Amino acid sequence: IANQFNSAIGKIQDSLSSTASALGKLQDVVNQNAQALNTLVKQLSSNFGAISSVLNDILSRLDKVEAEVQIDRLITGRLQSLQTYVTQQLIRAAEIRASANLAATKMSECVLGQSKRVDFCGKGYHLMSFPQSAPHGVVFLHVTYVPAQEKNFTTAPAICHDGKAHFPREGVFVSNGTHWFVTQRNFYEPQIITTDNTFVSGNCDVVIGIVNNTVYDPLQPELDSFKEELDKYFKNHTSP
Amino acid sequence: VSMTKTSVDCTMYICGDSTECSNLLLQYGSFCTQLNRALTGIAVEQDKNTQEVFAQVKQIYKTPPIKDFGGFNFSQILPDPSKPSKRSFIEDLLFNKVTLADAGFIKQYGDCLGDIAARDLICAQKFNGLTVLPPLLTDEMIAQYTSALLAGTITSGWTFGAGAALQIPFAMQMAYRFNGIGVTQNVLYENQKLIANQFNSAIGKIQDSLSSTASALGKLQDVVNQNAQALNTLVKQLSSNFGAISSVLNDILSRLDKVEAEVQIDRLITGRLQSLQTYVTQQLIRAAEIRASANLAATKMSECVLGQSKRVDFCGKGYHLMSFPQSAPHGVVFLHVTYV
Amino acid sequence: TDNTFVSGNCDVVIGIVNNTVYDPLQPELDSFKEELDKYFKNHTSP
Amino acid sequence: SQSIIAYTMSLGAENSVAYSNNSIAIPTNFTISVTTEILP
Ligand SMILES: *[C@@H]1O[C@H](CO)[C@@H](O[C@@H]2O[C@H](CO)[C@@H](O[C@H]3O[C@H](CO)[C@@H](O)[C@H](O)[C@@H]3O)[C@H](O)[C@H]2NC(C)=O)[C@H](O)[C@H]1NC(C)=O
Ligand SMILES: *[C@@H]1O[C@H](CO)[C@@H](O[C@@H]2O[C@H](CO)[C@@H](O[C@H]3O[C@H](CO)[C@@H](O)[C@H](O)[C@@H]3O)[C@H](O)[C@H]2NC(C)=O)[C@H](O)[C@H]1NC(C)=O
Ligand SMILES: *[C@@H]1O[C@H](CO)[C@@H](O[C@@H]2O[C@H](CO)[C@@H](O[C@H]3O[C@H](CO)[C@@H](O)[C@H](O)[C@@H]3O)[C@H](O)[C@H]2NC(C)=O)[C@H](O)[C@H]1NC(C)=O
Ligand SMILES: *[C@@H]1O[C@H](CO)[C@@H](O)[C@H](O)[C@H]1NC(C)=O
Ligand SMILES: *[C@@H]1O[C@H](CO)[C@@H](O)[C@H](O)[C@H]1NC(C)=O
Ligand SMILES: *[C@@H]1O[C@H](CO)[C@@H](O)[C@H](O)[C@H]1NC(C)=O
Ligand SMILES: *[C@@H]1O[C@H](CO)[C@@H](O)[C@H](O)[C@H]1NC(C)=O
Repeated sequence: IANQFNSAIGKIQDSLSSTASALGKLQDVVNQNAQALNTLVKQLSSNFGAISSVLNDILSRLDKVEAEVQIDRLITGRLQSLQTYVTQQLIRAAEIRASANLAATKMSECVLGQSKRVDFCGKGYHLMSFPQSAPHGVVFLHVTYVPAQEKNFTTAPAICHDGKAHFPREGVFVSNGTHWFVTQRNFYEPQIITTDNTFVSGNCDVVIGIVNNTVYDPLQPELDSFKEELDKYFKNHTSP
Repeated sequence: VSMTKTSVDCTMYICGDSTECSNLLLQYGSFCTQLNRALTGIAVEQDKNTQEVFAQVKQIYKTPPIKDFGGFNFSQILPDPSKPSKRSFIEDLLFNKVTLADAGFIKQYGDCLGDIAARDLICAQKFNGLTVLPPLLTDEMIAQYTSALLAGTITSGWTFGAGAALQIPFAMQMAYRFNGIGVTQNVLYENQKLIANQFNSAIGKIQDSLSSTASALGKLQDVVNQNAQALNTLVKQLSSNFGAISSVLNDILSRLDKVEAEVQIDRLITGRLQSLQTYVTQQLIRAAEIRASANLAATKMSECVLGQSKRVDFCGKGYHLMSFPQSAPHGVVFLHVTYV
Repeated sequence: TDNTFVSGNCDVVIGIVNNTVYDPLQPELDSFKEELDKYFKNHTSP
Repeated sequence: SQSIIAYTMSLGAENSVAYSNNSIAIPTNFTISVTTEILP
């Protein structure tokens, strides 16, 4: 598990060293804000119907009666250019807010915790996450258990042993094809079906798909070896 | 999950069939572009929203030919190969309730001129440079992704989200679910025929409800209504004079020389361009409401469909067992199953 | 004793009540006492 | 020998799950996967 984590962090360094487009979400924010400031500068070139775009070339040429007609065109178009910019920036600030409130929620739930929410911290079962800073952003390294090498087993919902139906406490019943085991429902580690692995409920008629097996009792040979202790003390006491 | 992608040619909306107007609109510069960038940003995001919600599996799972799910009858929510699109019975109900406008799928004069020129708002829109673009994923591709999510759910439980799809018998999956809500797995198996009959009866009420009440998809039809009302308001605004001698750009040029016409035409450019900035602002604001809804739908796909949720009332009222996604026009419908 | 766990004496819990907790090992050894005692009874006879 | 092609997009690899009323698949081993997520 340590060698897999160390190897998986190695692929983060190699990926970030190798592919150019990895931070596309953050560079696209810097690109949008720079494109908006550049569009707002280029809009100073627009005439809006005035004799020039340049505010001083009007005042170089026209008196206070004619200039006010040209200057009010430039005020009208420039002021419309700022209202367009500030509206688009107020709308973009809500996209960044929504992303920052998600990043604060992933900081709380993936970094400060462990999350039972499916696919909230990458594909797999969440173990933990490590935050990393980036320009105008955060990067989470989400660590996940992913189940890898599955085998097919025959399975049953319950076991019949004593006219009684047995169910796993924690786990599932599986058969290798000849024997029956309990195992945990996330990793194949088979165990003998005991009275400690299982609980009883009801007779064997009500469960659809139930099968016959023998449930070991951990107390039974612990008293049967106490019967062979009892019976040998009786055998020896026949002799005097 | 999405809304109609629109591309508006502001050069054709404002200066419809005039070079004289077009040469005046260049004095406003980037205004014609910045609107195309804004609407392209919205349109590109509709494909993103649809992929964030539906493309949550990179394998297209399919259902076995034998349907032994322990008595649970999914035949109303699984595909129907008899149809020209592989949608389920409940999905074909959902597609009948919402009446789309201009899905982008080709126009060819015989469907707009003559008879179909007169009783048509979509024609009046398209003739003024307003165009509706098709989604990247067709209603067949959304139904294949939805079929993969649903076939993964019934055959494999949560495990197809966290790794490779591991098979599990359906009543064995439902036992794990019951344990997830703190009800012991023997309560399922001792009641399995009742629980199956209750699920089959509860899915029967989904078909009956969607067949009976008109207003069920009101959230999705109200998105189609808002976008159509906006495209119609944007067309009606070509009728506004803004103080010019006429609303019609050609009736000015039919009557006035280049000195007098520029005074009238700049009024129409000023009001028309203000009409597009109002539309594109309102569409940028609506696209954020749809984004917020698509990010919720992607979160319910991940947490309700690909999992089982301990979050209270996140997947209907009751203790969550599982959910089945169903496609709808510009949306997703979840059938949340709950122990009450 | 399999359905329950013990903690502390009966003075500290507000609202606690009296009942009898069955021990699944007790009759499994009491039937082993009647096995023991009948082996003793039979061995009185020789 | 390069050219621009146009095609119907694949949604994913097609896969029948090996479902049966009495069969389960259980993982005998696991991968610990570390994955980057980037947010503005
Ligand atoms: C299914 O799993 C079973 C449990 O692991 C397995 O049975 C086990 O098989 C080994 C031999 O391969 C037995 O080992 C004993 O074999 C002989 C018995 O006389 C001795 O000489 C050895 O020293 C050793 O004690 C296990 O005892 C046996 N377990 C049980 C409970 O019978 C099955 O073979 C597996 N079946 C398949 C199809 O894989
Ligand atoms: C799961 O539910 C399905 C829908 O409730 C059900 O399918 C339905 O089955 C009945 C009986 O086979 C069909 O009844 C019709 O059968 C033919 C149709 O040509 C006619 O001769 C009959 O008079 C009658 O109209 C339903 O039409 C059919 N419904 C659908 C939508 O397919 C399944 O049988 C259920 N699954 C199980 C395992 O019970
Ligand atoms: C838990 O609630 C179940 C219903 O949600 C219930 O199942 C219902 O049982 C009644 C009888 O108690 C059935 O009533 C019908 O029974 C026969 C026909 O099958 C007729 O003689 C009756 O007049 C009546 O039509 C219900 O049909 C049945 N419903 C379902 C969905 O199975 C369980 O019995 C309840 N369990 C407990 C422990 O209370
Ligand atoms: C499982 O399916 C087989 C048919 O493939 C059937 O004969 C058998 O009775 C089923 N068992 C259960 C418990 O459903
Ligand atoms: C049997 O009992 C005698 C006492 O009478 C004791 O010395 C001896 O060790 C015992 N042997 C066994 C096998 O119990
Ligand atoms: C419960 O309330 C009753 C009065 O209704 C009171 O007499 C009794 O002592 C209370 N018991 C506990 C354990 O609080
Ligand atoms: C008592 O012991 C004798 C051996 O001396 C045996 O034959 C008989 O079956 C025993 N009876 C009982 C009730 O244990």
